[PDB]
Amino acid sequence: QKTPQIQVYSRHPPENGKPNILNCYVTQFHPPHIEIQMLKNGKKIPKVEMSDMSFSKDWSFYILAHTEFTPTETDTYACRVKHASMAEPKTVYWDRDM
Amino acid sequence: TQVEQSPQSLVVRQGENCVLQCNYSVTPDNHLRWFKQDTGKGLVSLTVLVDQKDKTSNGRYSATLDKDAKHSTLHITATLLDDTATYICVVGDRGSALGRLHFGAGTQLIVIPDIQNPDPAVYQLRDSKSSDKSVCLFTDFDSQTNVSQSKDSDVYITDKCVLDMRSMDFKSNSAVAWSNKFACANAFNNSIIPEDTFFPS
Amino acid sequence: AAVTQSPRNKVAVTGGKVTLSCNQTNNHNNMYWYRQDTGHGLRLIHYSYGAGSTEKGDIPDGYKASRPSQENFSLILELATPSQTSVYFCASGDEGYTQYFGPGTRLLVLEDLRNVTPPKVSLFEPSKAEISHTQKATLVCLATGFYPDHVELSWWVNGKEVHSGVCTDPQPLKEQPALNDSRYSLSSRLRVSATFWQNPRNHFRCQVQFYGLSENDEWTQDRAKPVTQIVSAEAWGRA
Amino acid sequence: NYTFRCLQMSSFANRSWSRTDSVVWLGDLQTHRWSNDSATISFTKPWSQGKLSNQQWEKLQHMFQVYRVSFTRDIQELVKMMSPKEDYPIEIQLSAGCEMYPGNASESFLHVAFQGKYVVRFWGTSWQTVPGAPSWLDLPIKVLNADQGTSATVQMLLNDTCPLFVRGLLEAGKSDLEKQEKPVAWLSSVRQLVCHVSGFYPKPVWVMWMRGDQEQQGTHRGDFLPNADETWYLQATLDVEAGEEAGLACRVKHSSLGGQDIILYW
Ligand SMILES: *[C@@H]1O[C@H](CO[C@@H]2O[C@@H](C)[C@@H](O)[C@@H](O)[C@@H]2O)[C@@H](O[C@@H]2O[C@H](CO)[C@@H](O)[C@H](O)[C@H]2NC(C)=O)[C@H](O)[C@H]1NC(C)=O
Ligand SMILES: *[C@@H]1O[C@H](CO)[C@@H](O)[C@H](O)[C@H]1NC(C)=O
Ligand SMILES: *[C@@H]1O[C@H](CO)[C@@H](O)[C@H](O)[C@H]1NC(C)=O
Ligand code: NA
Ligand code: NA
Ligand code: NA
Ligand code: NA
Ligand code: NA
Ligand code: NA
Ligand code: NA
Repeated sequence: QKTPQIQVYSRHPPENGKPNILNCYVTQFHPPHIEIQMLKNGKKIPKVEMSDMSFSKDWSFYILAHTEFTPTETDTYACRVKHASMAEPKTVYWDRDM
Repeated sequence: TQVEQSPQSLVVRQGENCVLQCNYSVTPDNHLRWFKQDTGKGLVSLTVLVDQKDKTSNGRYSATLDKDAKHSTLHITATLLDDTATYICVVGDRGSALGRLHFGAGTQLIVIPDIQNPDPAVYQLRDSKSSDKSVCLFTDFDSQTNVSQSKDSDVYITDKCVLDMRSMDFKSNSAVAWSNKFACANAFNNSIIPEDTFFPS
Repeated sequence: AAVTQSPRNKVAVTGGKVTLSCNQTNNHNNMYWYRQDTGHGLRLIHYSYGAGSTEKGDIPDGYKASRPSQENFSLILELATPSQTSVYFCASGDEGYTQYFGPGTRLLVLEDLRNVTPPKVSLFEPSKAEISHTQKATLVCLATGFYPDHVELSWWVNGKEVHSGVCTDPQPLKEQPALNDSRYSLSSRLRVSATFWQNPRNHFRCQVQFYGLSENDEWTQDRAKPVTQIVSAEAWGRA
Repeated sequence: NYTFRCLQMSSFANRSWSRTDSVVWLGDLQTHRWSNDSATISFTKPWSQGKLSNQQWEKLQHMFQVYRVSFTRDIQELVKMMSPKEDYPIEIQLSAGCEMYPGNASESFLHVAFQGKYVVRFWGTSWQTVPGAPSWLDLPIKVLNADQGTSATVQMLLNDTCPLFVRGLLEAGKSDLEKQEKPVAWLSSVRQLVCHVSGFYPKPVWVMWMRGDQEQQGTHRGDFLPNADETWYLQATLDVEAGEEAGLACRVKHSSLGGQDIILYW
């Protein structure tokens, strides 16, 4: 029962005020049952598209979540993952650099 | 049901051919088996068909399978008296022990025997222990004759039945009648027995 | 590859415990129990993939299964009911798709046993008229006064069962068709050559195996306990 | 030199609940999906039917429809057969397809994993366990190998149908398989500098920090990460002393640029 790695990154270069897409890439987990949320300011974003789940050469699973967003000076963005392999949800914040 | 057989039942004369149908919706369909079940007995496998378009034979029995149409037929050439039985179609949904069998309800075949030389007679038979008790044996009548059930309920009359003396290649119909509160001349009056029936003594 | 079932025939009472057994000496892992009821194909009740495994089939309710060993698979009716009147078939198999069927078990579950009664058997000797008119000799056997209708009639000549020249009524007739728990009668014929009947070293016997009460069934009436038994009648040939 | 992969994932939570989902990849492009919720396989490209006629496709899909339902009952039945040796929850994965080589050559494969471990393959004319597999699988293998109709069907799928189908897909999907999409890059820091590179296809790419013409051997490439539009993302980090950032550039090479490398100076 392996722990999910989470990476958060933007599709285009981030400019404040400019529309973009934010990606949450969740990898290296099993079993495949998983709950993924993308958060703006700790609140759940409604229109989140999910890729079909697949798996790597090592048989571990992966999936890509993405959503439209516009970065600003103040707003935080994050990806929250619940999995049976963790006691509590794991949240990684978008760095603003990525 | 997933396996349908036709006809439900049929009556044929000895020597005639007949065809039995099996249509199914079972998916997938690995193979189809035909079973013969005599009255009160077990299941005797006649053939198993395994290919998409298949044909098999086993003496007087032959069969086809078409998996596209989900249809099988069993053919019986030149029916004998021993073919009187129930014929059952079964579809196996795997080529392994993981499969489930899907049984049809069966077709009842009756084969009427071909009595060459009738010699219709009514005999009296006596008990081996207590000599003054008896039965009446209507025998040797051809398969045109119907033996009607008993009018008086103190008289008992069985339905006809055919025996086959194997080593002599001989077959014969008979029915038995008896009573306590009666003679063999009056025993089969309510049946349409032949005009030439032998009543001895 | 052979499979046996015991008992082959059983009369039981509502609320009784009935255990149908299947034995199998093929070292097959897999065993399967079906019931056959007229108007339906065989339906799977329970099955087993090895010692200790028991799995529900399509119609498991009212039955418990038991696989104590590789050889034996049992079907247990803890509280038997009339709806479990049927013919039960067992089968075995290895990893292949073929199931090898046993000969079947006939079960009748009655509401009550008060009318159960074994047959009287009588053997009727050939007519001399038949002998002169045909050179054949027909013996008739009569089983009467029995209930229920689970009987097996067979003919034995000099201690060996005969099939050639035999025919037995396909169904027992009712002695009082008005009455619902009516006793039954059954007839059979054995036709032989006149010279075979005329030979006095030939011993003829009609046998009726009747299925009724077991040793452990309660019997409250005055008359003899109507147990499962054989009743036969008997005669020698003569010139 | 392309690999075609049908990836199946099946979860059996208890004896009455299961789902099976599939995705299909030609290289790193998704060609099909088959959700448990759908009765039919979905095309995710215009060219996903390949060069198969509509009748050939319908026949093939139908065989898979039978397989998914049949697979599902076989696993549940195999669990009963081994009980109590193994029980639910159970995960089964299949990876199947073929790699296409130049000429008319291919290798087909069909590998099966149980609770995340590769345990079974189809090879030649039969199923077999692979090194490291538990011995209890010999009974399932024995049972699966008794099914001759499945053996013959799988042999035909692996030997003939798969390479034929994939040849057609390669022809039909050429202009997507050979697409060129330009990377765009940008810079940032946390001292650790980061060169972000995003939007490129195909996967091969070269990313290095530079001081003029000196390649900085401290450059660390992260993993290739996917974007939603079937392009790739990659980042290259360099760890440095604060106040040493002047003079550093990130240089990116990719086939889509036609020789015109991206150079971003700090
Ligand atoms: C199908 O091809 C195999 C050989 O190909 C290998 O196995 C495939 C399933 C796939 O994984 C390929 O990439 C492999 O190269 C044939 O298997 C041989 O069959 C013969 C006789 O039937 C037997 O003696 C050999 O031992 C088998 N070879 C091996 C390596 O095990 C198979 O017969 C082919 N079937 C059809 C129907 O074409
Ligand atoms: C089986 O598993 C599902 C999914 O985990 C669960 O919701 C369901 O309650 C379970 N059902 C039974 C009958 O145990
Ligand atoms: C998956 O599909 C099967 C067959 O269509 C269905 O019976 C089953 O309920 C589905 N499973 C889930 C978890 O939705
Ligand atoms: Na029929
Ligand atoms: Na006679
Ligand atoms: Na039935
Ligand atoms: Na009885
Ligand atoms: Na199954
Ligand atoms: Na797995
Ligand atoms: Na072994």
